[PDB]
Amino acid sequence: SMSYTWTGALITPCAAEESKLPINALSNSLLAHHNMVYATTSRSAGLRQKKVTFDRLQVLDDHYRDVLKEMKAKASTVKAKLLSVEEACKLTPPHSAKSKFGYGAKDVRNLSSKAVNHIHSVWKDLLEDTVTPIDTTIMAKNEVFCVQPEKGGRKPARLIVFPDLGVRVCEKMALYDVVSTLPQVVMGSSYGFQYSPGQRVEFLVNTWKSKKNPMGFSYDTRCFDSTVTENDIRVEESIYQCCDLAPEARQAIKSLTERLYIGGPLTNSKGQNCGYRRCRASGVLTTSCGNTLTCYLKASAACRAAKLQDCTMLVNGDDLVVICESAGTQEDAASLRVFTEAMTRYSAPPGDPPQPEYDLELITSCSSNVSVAHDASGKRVYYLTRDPTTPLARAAWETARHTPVNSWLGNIIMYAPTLWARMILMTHFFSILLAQEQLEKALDCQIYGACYSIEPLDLPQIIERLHGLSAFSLHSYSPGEINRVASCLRKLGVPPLRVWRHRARSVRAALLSQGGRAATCGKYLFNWAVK
Amino acid sequence: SMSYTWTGALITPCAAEESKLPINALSNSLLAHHNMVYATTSRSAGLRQKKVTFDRLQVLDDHYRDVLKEMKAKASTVKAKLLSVEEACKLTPPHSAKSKFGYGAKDVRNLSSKAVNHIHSVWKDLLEDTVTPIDTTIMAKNEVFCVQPEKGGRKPARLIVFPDLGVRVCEKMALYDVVSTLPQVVMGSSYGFQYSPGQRVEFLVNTWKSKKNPMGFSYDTRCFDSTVTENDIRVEESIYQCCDLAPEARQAIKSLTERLYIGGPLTNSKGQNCGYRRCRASGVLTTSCGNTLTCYLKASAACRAAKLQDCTMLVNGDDLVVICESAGTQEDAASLRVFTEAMTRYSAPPGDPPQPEYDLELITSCSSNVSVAHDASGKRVYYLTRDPTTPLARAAWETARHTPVNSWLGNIIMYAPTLWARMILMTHFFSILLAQEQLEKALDCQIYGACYSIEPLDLPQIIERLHGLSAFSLHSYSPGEINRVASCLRKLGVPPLRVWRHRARSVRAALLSQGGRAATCGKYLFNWAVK
Repeated sequence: SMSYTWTGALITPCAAEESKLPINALSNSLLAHHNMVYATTSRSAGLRQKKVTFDRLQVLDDHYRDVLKEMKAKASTVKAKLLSVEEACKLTPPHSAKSKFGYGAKDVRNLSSKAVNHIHSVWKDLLEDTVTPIDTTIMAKNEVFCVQPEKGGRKPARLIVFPDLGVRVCEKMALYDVVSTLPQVVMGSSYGFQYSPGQRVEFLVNTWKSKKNPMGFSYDTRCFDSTVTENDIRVEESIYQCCDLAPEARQAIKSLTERLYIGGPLTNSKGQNCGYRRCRASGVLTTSCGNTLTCYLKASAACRAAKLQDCTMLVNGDDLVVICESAGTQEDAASLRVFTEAMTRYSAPPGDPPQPEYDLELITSCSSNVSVAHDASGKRVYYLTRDPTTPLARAAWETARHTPVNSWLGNIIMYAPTLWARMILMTHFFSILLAQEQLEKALDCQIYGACYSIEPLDLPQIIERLHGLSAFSLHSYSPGEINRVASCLRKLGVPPLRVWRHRARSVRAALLSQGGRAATCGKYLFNWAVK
Repeated sequence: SMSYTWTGALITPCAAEESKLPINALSNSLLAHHNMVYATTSRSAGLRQKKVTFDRLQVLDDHYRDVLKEMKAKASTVKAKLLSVEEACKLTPPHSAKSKFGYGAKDVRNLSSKAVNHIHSVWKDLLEDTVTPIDTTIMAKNEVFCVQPEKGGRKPARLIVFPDLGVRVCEKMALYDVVSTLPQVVMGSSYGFQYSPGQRVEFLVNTWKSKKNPMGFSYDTRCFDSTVTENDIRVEESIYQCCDLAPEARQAIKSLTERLYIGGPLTNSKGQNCGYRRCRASGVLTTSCGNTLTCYLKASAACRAAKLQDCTMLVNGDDLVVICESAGTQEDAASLRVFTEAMTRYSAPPGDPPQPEYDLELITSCSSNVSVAHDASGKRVYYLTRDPTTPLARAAWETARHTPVNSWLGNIIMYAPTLWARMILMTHFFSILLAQEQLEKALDCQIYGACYSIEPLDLPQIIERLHGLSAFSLHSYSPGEINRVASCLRKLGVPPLRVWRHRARSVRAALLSQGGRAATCGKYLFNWAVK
């Protein structure tokens, strides 16, 4: 079946779509090559549509079936409860899309009459009608990136398909408790979302050291969401069904998969029919869970097909990393291909061919990799890093706009231990916060799903609880890490690491002298700044 | 063991405390005998303290033990998950008490740095330290009532003991999922909170008709909270422990019961040691669950001790109603006494001696009773009512005050089918809403725990969903109900039912003419007003 079937209708935007990075004298202070940072818009839609639209031919085998039966077996040990309309409401995110029926997120979070009522009926309908395809709207996501000449350079806006607040809350009622527990029960340590940056590192590093001759590789599937077959979606349902669920939950889950998950009609921000979807929707409660489950199912069977030894997989979304015992370089190269052969057979073709890695640091999963540094006492400390291009590009942008989302603050927290987050992000922004008076002003920062209200003067406490303290005194970064960062900076036209060391020196001072709490930041976040 | 040991420290207030009822053109228009409506204050504290302070001598027997083992057996079929700090935060009520550590409810609901951090440590402490008695503050609740020389008029302010935001959220993390599921699994249909007003009526009426010669009685325990023994609290814990829980959950539950539930130090709003508690705290997540469980345990064993036939119990808090087969009037009178004899033996002495009832309407549980009326087609319709004194008194007060909760709106919704809620509350307030312009202005109304933001123009939809429609066309109220209401009004000095019929007539008109939505109210809420 075709992943999508479109219809002349254009995927229209809903507000002003920014294209170029705004020219700020302060942003220039961090990014001079602004003509390399761009945001995606509806205009790319067409390009995107051609990338995600194709026929899927899936063929399963015993490897697949055995893994699936094994999974169901474990799913059958799970018990999940229905959430009440109210609970499901208190769990809906603060800035979700308003509903086409007169109410928004605030309204939901407040248990307003309008919302609560609508939900209830939307719920009564799921239960009573289990066939009418549910409506979803398709949009072109606006995300900031940096040009990459080595290839197409500019990437076409991502496409997001979502069902509508009312329904979206009903999903929670029916699957919130499942989407949670179930993934981790089925794949144990393989379920990536259970780990924090450091626990991820700890799990990867321990697994790596557990092989006599470790070989690892990340596998990237081409437009994973579009590779998901109705078969896949139904298989997910069967697994969810193996759980001990309330009768009403079963009805909704079945109904939701037939009326939404399996696929459905796509419609404009203008209201016109845009086409039909026959693959995964990106905007449903079930997306991450289903993708993890499916990616894991396929990958497991593919591993068995390639006869990989001591496989250990880490799966997040469509994101997948495998680590095993090397059978020899030539032997691994063949394995990989058989792996990817079976993988595409399962309808999960690769984007760029997987390459075997023998150097843990060179393995990138979830856009990140493991690296080494040393702590004060001088011991080895493994932390998680990533190329800083995107975090920087976005840092820039969010410096030249109010942008209600502080991705920068997110990276400062998630990558606190890293060389770049410490010397640049922290410096650069604690700079602006000192300049202005907004040092006590909380900021909305999104991370691990949730949206937090973070007070800058709390970073020390957060970072400590997240990474340990080592994070305030790490040094001697791997030559490769240091090299990549420095490189990245030239490309983006940002001040060199030595300049930041300076800007930090003052920051540490202006802060240390400005009080106690702020001093505490100066002491910890910038302890490295001076000796 | 003494329920409390005080220490000459006064239970101090926290703000201003209104005692007398405020008047105005509007309030007198609904209540003329204002000198009968009063609010409780810290001043009654002393009286209250003497009422709740006494020694408890509990003695158990096989009846108790058999029911307890039966309960555990069912509890052992329950699986409960830990909530994450974030989830527990999104579940904390909007206007809870601020924390003595720099953050409030809004802060918690927003996942602010300050709160999230504190919680985490509060949680790490519960796990690590399982003995230090946790601190709780004691207050004097301010509630509105109507005088009644029926007994020693004027009731002393209720006392509330609570642990503090941080801890309070940790309770949710550990027991939210338990406190939910567990109660209903153990006592099936006996668990009262599972029923809506109508389902309660349906459950009572069905049970009543199921006996050849029904006999029913509500049992009121004297200051139930103070009758709970450490034994009782530990027994609760053992039951919670029978569940399939995460290791961390067990640690916290055990810790919380030893450091909080079991008992602890009480302290002023000023900060001074007020005394020590050795019984149930009124302000913990565990109160309602524990009370239901314990009340049910004792009651069941007491029922067996009294050899009651076909017992069926409905338990809410400390609230208890039993319905059984009558063994004869004289035979039942004896049974009751043996029941209450065994009940006090279990440390649950009666306030006012229980009296056997043979007329379902005369049985009041949860401050309510079942009553009959007829719908449009003329069929019999059973609904739930209660004496309107308190709802009226409070309706008055809240008319001459802003008040964060529209108790009145709560009663209008919970008792929509009742004669009084319909002819007075609805009329009186839709009146004020028409007078002023606040007809579309949502209002904060508390019900079934939650705090909703209700838009007045939505009552029809809510009432319908809650009661059925019959609620808009019921008539021919039992003579006793009509009698009680009318009586109640004279006492409170409120306009007679005929006057309200008039005030309603206009309201129905002013509304019907003012549009569509508002018209819809006029059509439904006031359809009775004119023929």
